[PDB]
Amino acid sequence: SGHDQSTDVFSAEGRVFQVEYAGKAVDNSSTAVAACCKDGVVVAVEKVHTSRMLEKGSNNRIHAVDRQAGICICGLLPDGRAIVSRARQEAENSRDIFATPIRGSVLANRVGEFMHAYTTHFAYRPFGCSAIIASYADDGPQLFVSDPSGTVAGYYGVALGKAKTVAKSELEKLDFSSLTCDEAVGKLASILHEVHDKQKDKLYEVEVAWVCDKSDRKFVHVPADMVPAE
Amino acid sequence: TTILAVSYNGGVVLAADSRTSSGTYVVNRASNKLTKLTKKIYCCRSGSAADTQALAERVSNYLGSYQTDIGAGVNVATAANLFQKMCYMNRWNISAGIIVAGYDPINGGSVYSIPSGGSCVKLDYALGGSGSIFLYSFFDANYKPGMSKSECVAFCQRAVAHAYSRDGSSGGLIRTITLDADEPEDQTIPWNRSPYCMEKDPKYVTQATQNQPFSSSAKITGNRMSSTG
Repeated sequence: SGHDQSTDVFSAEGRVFQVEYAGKAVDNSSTAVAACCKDGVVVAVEKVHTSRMLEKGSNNRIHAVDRQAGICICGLLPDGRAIVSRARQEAENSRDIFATPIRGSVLANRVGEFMHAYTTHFAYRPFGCSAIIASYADDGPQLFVSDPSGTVAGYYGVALGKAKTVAKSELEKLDFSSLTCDEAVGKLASILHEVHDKQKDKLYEVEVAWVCDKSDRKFVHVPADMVPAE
Repeated sequence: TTILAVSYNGGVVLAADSRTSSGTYVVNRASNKLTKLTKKIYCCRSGSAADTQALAERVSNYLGSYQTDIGAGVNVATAANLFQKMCYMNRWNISAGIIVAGYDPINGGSVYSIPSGGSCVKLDYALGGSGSIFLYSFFDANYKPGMSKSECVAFCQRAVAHAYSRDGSSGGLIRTITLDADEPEDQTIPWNRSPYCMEKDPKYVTQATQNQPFSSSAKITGNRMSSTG
C-alpha cells in the first residue's frame, strides 16, 4: 500500500520500509571486507566491471577523507561519493575550526548523522550504500560501519555485500589480536577471491587500502605488487 | 593591565594584575583577568573588558560542547585556534589581547599569544597589556627557562609586581594560577605583601633635592623641610 512509499511514514509494526529497501539495494552490491589489526585498519573491496575496456582504477570505491581517514562504499557509488564529500567536509571543519585531526569515532558519528537525516523527511530518500570508515587518529585504529539507516557500529572485522555471510564466516577464523596489517591485506584479498563467484561476475578486480604505522598513519592504497594474484 | 604566562616543565603559570581603570580612575581594583575556558585551559584578557569577556564566554561555550561531542579532553591548540579565528573575524570592531595557556596530556603545557592584530604565536612565555612593555627587558635579563613550578610562580609574581610598579594602568592584587597534570591551583597576593614596589625599595627612600634653602653658597645641602630651617 502507501505505507512504504516515503521515509516519513512508520509501518504498523514500527518499521521504515524505504530504509529497508535501501539496505536491500546495499545487500545486492559487491562484497567488501575490513579488519582492525590493533596497529591499523585494512579495507578490501571487489569491483565488478561490465566492460573489459575500462581503464585501470575506474569506479574507485575507496576514497581518502582525511590524511588518516578513508571511506569504502558498498552499494550505489554516486551516493557513496556524496557521503564521502560530506565526510571530507566534516574532516576539514575539524582541521580548520579546532586545529586537530578528526577522531575516527567522531567522523563515524558525523557520517551516521548525515545518513540518518535522509531517512526522516518525505522530500528525500535514504542513501543506497553502506560506508566503511577506516581511521587511524589519536584514538588509535578505528573501523566503523554506517548503515543506510544511519546507525554506526565499530568492528574488529566486518563484511558487507552480496557474499556477506561467507565472507563474515571466513573473517571469524582470524585472531584480530595477533593479526597485523601486512598479513591482513593478503588475508582479506584471499577471502574476497575465494568468496566471489567466477561464473557470474566475469570481470572483477580487488582494490585494497590501509592506514597503519607503515604509511606514517596515512590512508593510502596498497602498493600494486602486494595483493595476491588470486 | 598586566598579563603574562610562563611555561615550566610540567605545565603553565598564568599571572595577572587586578585593575580595571577608566583612563585615570580605578573602576575596579579586584578584577579577575584569568578567565576559565576548560578545567585545564585559561586565558589572560587585556583591552576592552566587555569584548574580552564576550570572547571568552563564547569560546568556553564552544569548547564545553566540543568535549561532550568528542568525549575526550581539549588541547590548548584548539582553544588558541578558536580565539584566533574569533579575534581575526572581529579585529576591526574589538580591542582585545589574549593569552591562551593551559595543559593537555598530549602536548603538555602550552602558551599562545593572540595580539590585537589577530595572529597566534606559540611561545614559551607571553606578555600582554599596557604593563607588558616594562617586562620585556625584565625577561631578557632575569628570566631563565626551565624553572620549577614554585620558582615559576614566584618569578611570575615578581614580574607582575615590577610591571605595575611602573605602570599607572596596572596595580592592585596579583593573581596567579598553575595549570598542569595535577589539580590547578590559584593564588591571590595583595599589594601590601607584593614581592616588589618602589615604596619599600631602599634606593628610592632619599628624596630628590629640589627645594633648596636660600643659601650663600652653591653647595647642595638637601631640601628645606622647615620654615626656620
